Amino acid sequence: MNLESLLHWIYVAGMTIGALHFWSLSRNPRGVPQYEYLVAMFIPIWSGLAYMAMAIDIAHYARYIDWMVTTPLLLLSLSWTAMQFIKKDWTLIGFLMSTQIVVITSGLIADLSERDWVRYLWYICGVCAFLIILWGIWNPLRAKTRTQSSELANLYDKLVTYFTVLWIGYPIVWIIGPSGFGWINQTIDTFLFCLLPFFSKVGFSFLELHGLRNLND
Amino acid sequence: MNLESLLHWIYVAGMTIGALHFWSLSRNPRGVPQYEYLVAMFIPIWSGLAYMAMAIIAHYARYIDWMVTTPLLLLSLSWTAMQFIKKDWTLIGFLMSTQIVVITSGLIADLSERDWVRYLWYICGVCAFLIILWGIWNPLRAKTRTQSSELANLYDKLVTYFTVLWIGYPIVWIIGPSGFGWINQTIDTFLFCLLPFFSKVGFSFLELHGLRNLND
Ligand SMILES: *C/C=C(C)/C=C/C=C(C)/C=C/C1=C(C)CCCC1(C)C
Ligand SMILES: *C/C=C(C)/C=C/C=C(C)/C=C/C1=C(C)CCCC1(C)C
Repeated sequence: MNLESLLHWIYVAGMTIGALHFWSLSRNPRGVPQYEYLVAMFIPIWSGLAYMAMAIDIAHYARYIDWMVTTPLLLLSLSWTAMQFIKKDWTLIGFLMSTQIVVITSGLIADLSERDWVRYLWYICGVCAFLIILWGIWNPLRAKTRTQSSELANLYDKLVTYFTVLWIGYPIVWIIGPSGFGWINQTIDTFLFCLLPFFSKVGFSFLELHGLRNLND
Repeated sequence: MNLESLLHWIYVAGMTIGALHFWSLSRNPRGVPQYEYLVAMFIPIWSGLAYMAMAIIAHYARYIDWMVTTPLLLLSLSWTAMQFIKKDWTLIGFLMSTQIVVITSGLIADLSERDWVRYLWYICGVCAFLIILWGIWNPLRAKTRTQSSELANLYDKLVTYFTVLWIGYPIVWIIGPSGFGWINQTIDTFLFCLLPFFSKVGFSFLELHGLRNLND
């Protein structure tokens, strides 16, 4: 077992404990609907299985297949929270989910590219889609909370802030590592791509679910 | 000049004449707002330039064309569906983004070494495309039911035409060198010249003349 494998196995253990936690919470719901629990549970399982694949073995192909599914589901969870006590705006949800899939596919195309100028344009394409996500979660998604209580609005702000900080991390780590400028080697890059998603997948959903449970009482 | 190059140049001239026509119509608009003309003009210009580049993976620029023109085509279709009502921009964005997923999936599929990987990405693109088809036939179609039956009937003809052509793309892809290889690159190129002509000039021609005739 090499270092990358070990980091991946640790991440797999992390996902496993978070999903069990979310499962445990789902059994004593405290006013939180089951669909929120189930998505919160599915995210780390999907990511867990993708990382397990890498642990058993372009580099880290499975990382993209993880993101293909987990990142729109994370936006779904964020969107459910913003609209917790109102009608769910499904086309807004759909907008955010699909735009986020463009970010990931752009990243993958970028990483599959042999010419540097092409690689970076696809990266920029990914960043642009990501900027639309950030505009989306800070403006129209955020305005949905204004018709609801300030407890919910405050919870959202905390969640969207935590969400934003972590998500900005991905394009940065991508571009400083072997896929981009090569300022860091693959093993350190893998390490950051374990630490960052643990907080995005377990950390975020943990704050989401506990926030919603305390808000209900 | 070889055969594909000639086909791409004929396509360029096709795009050029379509773009001039729509520009000409915009000067006597008949109640059709300028933004609909401008998108109708932009589509074949973008496509023409991508094909011009090709005339001067195989056919990369074909995807870069699609990256832009297919969501713009969905923008036009949407504007038509909501011609005499408030624009549902989140519905528009959903269709536009989902359509970009179709194209990026298509490209990733075409970039894939392993066959099983190629085909899964193809399937993913087909799934996103199925969601587009559901979108244009259901929530987008429902927008027309609040408006006049003349508009509703026009949309019905337009969405049918739109749907028929768009189904051709995943077919032409899979039967050519990117898929099963039932047809060579030259014939594949020929189809990828015919189909877009009808999707870009044909559809916008029917959209614009349909809306103008509806207003009188
Ligand atoms: C659990 C995993 C998460 C939340 C991953 C998020 C990943 C991103 C926000 C990736 C963004 C990228 C760009 C904005 C530019 C292209 C490169 C990507 C895919 C790393
Ligand atoms: C002017 C060009 C147009 C309207 C192109 C449309 C292209 C498609 C609808 C392509 C669809 C595909 C799939 C559904 C599966 C993946 C392969 C593609 C990209 C050919």
